[PDB]
Amino acid sequence: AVQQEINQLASEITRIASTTQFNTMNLIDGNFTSKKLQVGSLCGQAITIDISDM
Amino acid sequence: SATGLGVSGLVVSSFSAAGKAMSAAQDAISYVSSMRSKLGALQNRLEHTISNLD
Repeated sequence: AVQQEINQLASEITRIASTTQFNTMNLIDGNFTSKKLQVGSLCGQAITIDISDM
Repeated sequence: SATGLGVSGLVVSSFSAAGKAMSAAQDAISYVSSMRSKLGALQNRLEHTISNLD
């Protein structure tokens, strides 16, 4: 009876991981690596957004 | 022309090529600024030449 909830909740963690998106890209599946924001007026004034698999 | 200014085929489909497009569009602003500098200084000659010939 605990294992029922510990399996359903672990499925919910992976549902959060594959389901949460911005602009249709997955954020926290671990494929949001090396995604540069451009935070100034010139070629290559980046900030890098990196997220591990959740 | 867009060829003469190097803005023929600016590609913006990734951070790297979109920064290469920013570099070209800023260089083209610098090329059109220098061309309009020549036409500016040249019209300074002619307003002086008209003031002289008259």
